[PDB]
Amino acid sequence: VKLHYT
Amino acid sequence: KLDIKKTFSNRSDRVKGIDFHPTEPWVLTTLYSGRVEIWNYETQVEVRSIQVTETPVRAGKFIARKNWIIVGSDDFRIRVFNYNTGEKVVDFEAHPDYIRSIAVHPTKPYVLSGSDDLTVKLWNWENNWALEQTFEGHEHFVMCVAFNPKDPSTFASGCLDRTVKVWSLGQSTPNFTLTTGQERGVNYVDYYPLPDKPYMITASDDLTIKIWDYQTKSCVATLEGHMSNVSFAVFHPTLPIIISGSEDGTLKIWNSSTYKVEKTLNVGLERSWCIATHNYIASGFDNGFTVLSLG
Repeated sequence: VKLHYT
Repeated sequence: KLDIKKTFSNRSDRVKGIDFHPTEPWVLTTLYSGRVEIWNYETQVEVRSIQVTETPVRAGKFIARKNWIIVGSDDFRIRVFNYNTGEKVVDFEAHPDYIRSIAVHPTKPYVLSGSDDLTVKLWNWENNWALEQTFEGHEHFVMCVAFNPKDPSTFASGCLDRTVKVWSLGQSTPNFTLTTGQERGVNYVDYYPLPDKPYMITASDDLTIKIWDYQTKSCVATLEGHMSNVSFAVFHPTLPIIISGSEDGTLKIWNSSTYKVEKTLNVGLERSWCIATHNYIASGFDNGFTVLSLG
């Protein structure tokens, strides 16, 4: 899962 | 002489990158929506607007001496546009993953990009935008890259693997790796620009900002007060202050001698993501940007 997606 | 005056604020989609033009009164914002905006903040009129992609554009910088902007987006691509003619001078896939950060060498034709692919890459625009070097060693997303302004043959990379690495151009391994003790990673790294202190500064999801002597590798100071992820922290180039911004919605201005908070500003745009300094400063947020004059 992509961290710092925001 | 702190007199924080509001120069120009506009609403927009989330601003992930931001930069000042050095001679024109312009700010570039790069948006999560794939749009980028160049605003004249004195007349409050847009000078150029581009729908670059449909993916977030996390990084954007002026290259004033070439009349360009350079941007990097989650579609893995670096694009360069002439802001005078508006036309796209280069468009290439730079990494097989998100681009987090772009830095421009102050004199040499070099661009650094830091990426979720665990690397920093060096691009030379006078060699046809060729990849001249890949810097390998980090273990997670490279969130921030910055040249040492006092020796731009070196640069620092800030990484979610909880380290800063300082590299020499043309050299394959870090000059040193800084173990920050910021266990949730490093989102940002910046250099103190003046010759009297060999200082770097790091920001983290662990709520701290840390000051580093890059000669001894010692932590000089730890700045606490942000209540959520610290997106950035920088030394102001001309004022004895540090400026930070956070997902708690605030900018904070700290005394750079005593390391104590002088001012907290909630500019009402929700979470803060990015910063630029020209006493103009500018920050990009969930709901827009603000250009501020400190004096």
